Amino acid sequence: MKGILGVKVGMTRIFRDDRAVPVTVILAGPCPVVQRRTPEKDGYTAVQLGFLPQNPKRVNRPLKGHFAKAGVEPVRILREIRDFNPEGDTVTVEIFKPGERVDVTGTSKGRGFAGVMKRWNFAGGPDSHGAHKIHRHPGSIGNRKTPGRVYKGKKMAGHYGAERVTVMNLEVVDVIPEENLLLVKGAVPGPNGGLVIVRETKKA
Amino acid sequence: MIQPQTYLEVADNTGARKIMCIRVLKGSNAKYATVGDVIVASVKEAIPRGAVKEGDVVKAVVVRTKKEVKRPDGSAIRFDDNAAVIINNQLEPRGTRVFGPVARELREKGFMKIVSLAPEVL
Amino acid sequence: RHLKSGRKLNRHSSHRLALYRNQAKSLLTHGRITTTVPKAKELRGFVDHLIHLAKRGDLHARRLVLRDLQDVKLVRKLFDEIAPRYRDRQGGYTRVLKLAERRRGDGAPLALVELVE
Amino acid sequence: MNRGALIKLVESRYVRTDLPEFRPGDTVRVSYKVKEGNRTRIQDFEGIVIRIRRNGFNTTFTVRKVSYGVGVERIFPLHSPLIQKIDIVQRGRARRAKLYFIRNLSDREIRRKLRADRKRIDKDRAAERAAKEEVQK
Amino acid sequence: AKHPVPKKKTSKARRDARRSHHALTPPILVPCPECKAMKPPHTVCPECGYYA
RNA sequence: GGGGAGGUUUGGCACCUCGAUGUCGGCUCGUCGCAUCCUGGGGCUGAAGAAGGUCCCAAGGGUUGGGCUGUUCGCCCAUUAAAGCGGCACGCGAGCUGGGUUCAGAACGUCGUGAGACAGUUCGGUCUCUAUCCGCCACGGGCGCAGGAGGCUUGAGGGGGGCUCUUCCUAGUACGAGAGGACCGGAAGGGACGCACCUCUGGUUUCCCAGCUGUCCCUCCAGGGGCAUAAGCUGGGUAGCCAUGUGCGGAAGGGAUAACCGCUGAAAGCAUCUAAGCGGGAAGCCCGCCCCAAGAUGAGGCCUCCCACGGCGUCAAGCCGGUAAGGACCCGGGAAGACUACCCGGUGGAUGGGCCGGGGGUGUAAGCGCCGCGAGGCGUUGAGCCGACCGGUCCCAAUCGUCCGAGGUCU
RNA sequence: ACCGGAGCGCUGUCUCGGCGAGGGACCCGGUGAAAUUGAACUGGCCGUGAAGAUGCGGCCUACCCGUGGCAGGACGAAAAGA
RNA sequence: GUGCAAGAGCACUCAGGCGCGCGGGAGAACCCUCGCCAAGGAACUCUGCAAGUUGGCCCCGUAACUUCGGGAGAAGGGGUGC
RNA sequence: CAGUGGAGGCCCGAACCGGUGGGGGAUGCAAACCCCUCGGAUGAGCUGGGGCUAGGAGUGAAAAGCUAACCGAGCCCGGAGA
RNA sequence: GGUGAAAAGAACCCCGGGAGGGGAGUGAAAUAGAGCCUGAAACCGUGGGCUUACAAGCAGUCACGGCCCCGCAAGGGGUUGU
Repeated sequence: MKGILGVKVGMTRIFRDDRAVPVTVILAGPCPVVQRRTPEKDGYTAVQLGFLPQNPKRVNRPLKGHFAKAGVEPVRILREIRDFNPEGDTVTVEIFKPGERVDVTGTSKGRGFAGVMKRWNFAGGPDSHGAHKIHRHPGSIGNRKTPGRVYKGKKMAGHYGAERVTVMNLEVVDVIPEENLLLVKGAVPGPNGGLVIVRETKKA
Repeated sequence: MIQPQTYLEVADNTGARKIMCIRVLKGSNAKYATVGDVIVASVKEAIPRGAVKEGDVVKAVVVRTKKEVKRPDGSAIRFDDNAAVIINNQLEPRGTRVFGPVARELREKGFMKIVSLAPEVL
Repeated sequence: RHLKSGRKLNRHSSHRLALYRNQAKSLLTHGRITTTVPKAKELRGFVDHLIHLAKRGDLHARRLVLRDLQDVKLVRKLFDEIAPRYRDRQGGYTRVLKLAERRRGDGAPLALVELVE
Repeated sequence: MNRGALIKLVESRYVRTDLPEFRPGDTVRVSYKVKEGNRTRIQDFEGIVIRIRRNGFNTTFTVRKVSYGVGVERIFPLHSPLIQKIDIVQRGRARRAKLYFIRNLSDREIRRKLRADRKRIDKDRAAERAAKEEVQK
Repeated sequence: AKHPVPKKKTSKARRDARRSHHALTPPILVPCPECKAMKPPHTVCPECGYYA
């Protein structure tokens, strides 16, 4: 279960042979295996990658013992790829040959406290012949007496975005060891300058 | 993008000179159609003693359109009118000499005679 | 959800546009000005443009700054005093110190708009 | 990391150079690579440029002609490996960036709205035939 | 008056209950260098001033 | 001719409700049921193949756009895998409509001397800004989790998802007299819906750029500003937010099964899918996927950092000021956001504002010169203007500081 | 400005919605109402009960307190049923 | 007062008089009012309800029918600035 | 026939008089309002002022409309503590 | 409708622009201070004792326990966890 972290630098498009491949750009600047997880004394297996260098100024936290324990320059962020044990060093982009397909998680664009019409592509009402106080309204929510309650999780107006999301089976288009960049297929959640993990895919 | 109600032309010496869409053959419930897609449609005008008459419920393939297709090569293409050629159910174009620009797509959809006969597939 | 961009204001288009101008005029007359944190923070930017514009000379820039302010005699005060004192200083032609007294009867926060010296 | 933009210009190597300058409002053709079955063409697409929109890479102009009675508008990325030539065919005084209006009067009304910049032409015939003498002798 | 209205007087205990977070957090201040007087943080206040 | 089941139909009884339980139909939002419209799995067949008939299993998902009609219904039209049926106060009027219907006007046929009347028709006809409680969708504050901290996680338990067409190879082979035409496995496309994305396409883009009328105005010419909407008007538009635009997903596979097909095999010298034992078998069930998640009061785990009393309480838990890790305050701000919360940052600083460069948008500014009686035109000019985007620069602004926070019960 | 049927033009009526502007909404300061209200310490289901229960029974899920929203229920309010 | 065929119309503006006796910010849903929109163009819906198109003037030209007035601004179309 | 001529419960459109359609408003700005649209606009026109007609009575281009903000019979007092 | 036996109606000082209080003083009484005798209930507050953040409700009631409280003692009250 390979796995590497990065960010969302931005996206454009390329041309493969003669056809156009709309790509997005991920950044796997060398990642330090910060701590691992042996069932021997953890309960499972997983390697926590750290990311993005950091001046020992905000590192004043007891994390410094933690890095100095793993002989790791003090990063700014770190998470766990599941059951991904490489070797005693650090993971580049060398992990993903061009062509390989990747699963790509990420946190979505926060669309404030959004409306039903937005959240759940609801229908709301007619811009036209009556009511003119429901044109983006939800409609009815329940029934008469029985039941007399509302279904736990009835699609209603709330927050839309800022949630964990994954998008999968993506063709890694190119990989730039020379400067640690990752080409994919374009559609990847989160804004630019956005943190995102990427791992080998679920196909078999 | 042609949808049920849309006024198409007639890229050929078929008889009809203007048809409205009736249903998009595409899916079981596709929203629209485009060049290379077929639709059941109604004839809303025709030259006298034409092979087709008015009111004729026809099957017609789209040759041109007012919403650009996207070429896998990042390019595009869009004409000034929504057009059609009427077709015998084997999907064979009913007119003899077709005329009016058409879309490179048709060449990948089994419709040779339309583009063979056609003047400029663009 | 809005703001993903970047800017602020309350008032309609042509009001606020005047607002910044009726503040510029005062700013560029009294030198110190004391409104509300927001207006202040906005005045900030606005005038900085003009000042930096008046750091340039040619009659075109003048007419361009004369396009916001209106008194042709005020603009003279600009190209004939202010900016000349802002040579060897690239940008940052203003300062917004926030005061610690609110307005009575609307608890409005206050501040200062100073031509930095 | 400090260069969110320069990272995609690291990608930028799929970018052309030989292609001529061609601001919007002059007739220019562009030989295009297409597939007639399983071979390759050079489809001569000749028309007036109706809109260029810029973006370094993936920046697109859009030409426009009148193929057999009816009008058309193909799109063209400025950096697509599917463009052999692109011989412009006459500069044109435009006076506006996005000239969509020509849609509703392509005819002997256009021929009076886009004369020709007898200005850029000067540069051409000069620079061209004059750079020759510096490349011949 | 129209449509929605209270079905029950609010039990005092529930009123005084809804008040929970009414209380107002007193202003944050700090001594200043200039004078021995009290100021809000990041604010220029009388009996003192600043420097440029 | 008999026996039921259901409680969708027309009724029956008049039990709750007449100090009020708003009736039809549609829109929105659905949810549930299986007696299944489709897709998956079977038995039989009067099943060659293809196709279809009937019974069985099976709600997981799906169940079209119009013509008419107030309609539900149905008829028709073009499709479709299918265009399912019912429950939910015939779901849903403190959600919307108000066509229908049950008001006052009006007329028609009609009964009535009549005034009027008609489950007969026709035109018109006032649906109430403010949610207490429950329920619901979101967000917090307090406390809790028997040292106090920062970071990363286990996933009990939930939710989401689940669809499906066409075409080419295998093969024109089994099949069939032929027409027709497969199992099976394999491969490429498409609809619809979902999730995210802004690169392309395409919308907005509110003062980004220019063009224009009228007017009043600064200052007379040129140059400009106000107003014409809360943009005067038209052409055009980055970022952002966006769909028609781009990527992805529905799986694979493991296991337990439904109907069903079977091995061995008694009771019962045979036989039997069964009573012992075993194997195969659905889009359904359980994992799998995605998201939620230790208020999982059963409050978890992992790594790292701080670490005795400093004073009253003898005995008891406690109580007081200072502290450690660190947290908070405040300020500067964010693709975070109603508030709050969340996140980066705070002079060790690029955090906004400014300035510059680049991008991009507008499309040759102003001024001056040349030509024309002139409106103009040409150049100097891709000029001048130039939000958001991509970077840099300490000029301006987050200066200074306050508070809080371990002393670690017992077996 | 009667009621009905159709055709052209044109359109956010619709497919299908999107973005934007302003006034509210929302947060702070001043001001500060209302119908209603037996009392409340007011959850889910299947029952049950005058036959449509937060209040009975069994079972289930639920830490305390709120803020912005929805309108299914409290046979919600209103008017001693037209 | 100026401009538009005219005007007590409209737009701006004289003299004159006002900024409507709560303000500050934030820029969620949702309501109002408003601007725009890809392709389609009544598929919406009880009904093109609404909105939108069209509009001013001068000119060309104008059907049925007709009570010989009308129908007429039928319809369609051209010009407008400097 | 042309000219002159300037009739009309004629025509477009302000004032003025209306209130058609839709939207808002619904403890409203308002116990009938606001905006967009719409109708007449030399007549059976609109309107100021002074005057007369009223309770089974008046007025009524007729709705049973109006008669001091609810008129199939006003309001107040009274029989009346029907 | 109500001070008081009598205005003896609070000099002066203090904070405060005022209102209004704090001392001093009048009076037997000022918690008789001026809409003021008496001062009830709802209702609003401040301090203290008990009590509550895994808990399901017509709120009460039996039972026991803890805490707090008057009492030599036995006991009585307040609260309320199960």
